[PDB]
Amino acid sequence: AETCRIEAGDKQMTVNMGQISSNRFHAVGEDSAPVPFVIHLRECSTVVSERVGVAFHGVADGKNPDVLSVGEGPGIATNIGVALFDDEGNLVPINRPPANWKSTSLHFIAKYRATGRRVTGGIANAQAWFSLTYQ
Amino acid sequence: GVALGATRVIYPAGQKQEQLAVTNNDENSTYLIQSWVENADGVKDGRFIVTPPLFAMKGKKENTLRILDATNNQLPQDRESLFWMNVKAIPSMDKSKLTENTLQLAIISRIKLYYRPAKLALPPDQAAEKLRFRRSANSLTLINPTPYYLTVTELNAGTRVLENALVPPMGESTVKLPSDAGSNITYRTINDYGALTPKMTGVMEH
Repeated sequence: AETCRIEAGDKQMTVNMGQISSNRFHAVGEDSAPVPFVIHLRECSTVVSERVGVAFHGVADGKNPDVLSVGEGPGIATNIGVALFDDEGNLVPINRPPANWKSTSLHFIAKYRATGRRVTGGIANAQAWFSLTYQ
Repeated sequence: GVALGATRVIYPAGQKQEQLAVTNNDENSTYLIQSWVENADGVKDGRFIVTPPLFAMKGKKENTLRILDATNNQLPQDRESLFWMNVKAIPSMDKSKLTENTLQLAIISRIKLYYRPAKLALPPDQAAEKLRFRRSANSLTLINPTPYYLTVTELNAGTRVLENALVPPMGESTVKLPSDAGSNITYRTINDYGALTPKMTGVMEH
């Protein structure tokens, strides 16, 4: 059997996160607006797509290991990470073992989550690997 | 988008290499393809070499990954050993930088790589029926007396579906039994070709 042909939103698999308004974050753990994205599992048997576990891997924020780091440097935002959620509002912590759900479209949500007391503005890009582990 | 030609690789001991197809079906997409093998714990493991380890797929095409045995014959000869084949597809198309912040994704497909000794006596297509079961009040243990990993799925106790289980060769795996689990066990497996095997009735140990 073939594995699933994985496609995202656009062909570049880039999720547009918008812009950071630093003065909107007031407490550690506060989340910005939801950014939905979908990952499609195409051209594979339901025998296969029903039996795949998924995980997000990346460099974690230095204060919150469950969310993605936006990096460091001049003009880079501080004290926020990129948090990932399933379509039921549950956090999907990064760098965890493959996880299963119970369809060939996985709907996720990305948000900026405050990881420190005083958030500062700037560019807030993140990178992740979406891994599918086949049974 | 990128797919692999199989959902597992059976590596026959003694072969210099094993092939795995990788395809892109989209004329308007280009990917970098990066491949490597991990051990059962997910740690990159040099005992298998993948060539080419990194290459470009521009548009619609099929390519062949070659997995090379570099174990120096050190793996067990009486049972399969479990590795993970990893194929990363990096979208490599000329995008344009926006004012927008972005979350950039890449995809990794991970499939089992079973190193299979030569000259095993029991045929692979007779392994699934050898599974046995041991039952307590709150748990069910699966017993695999064969040299092959068994990927057990659609495991039912009465009407209650249980967790899937990977049962190691000459080993055991345990799953939880909910309160309403019935006494009639049935199961299937995923075979060498990624297919579901026939529904079988679970036989209790001894």
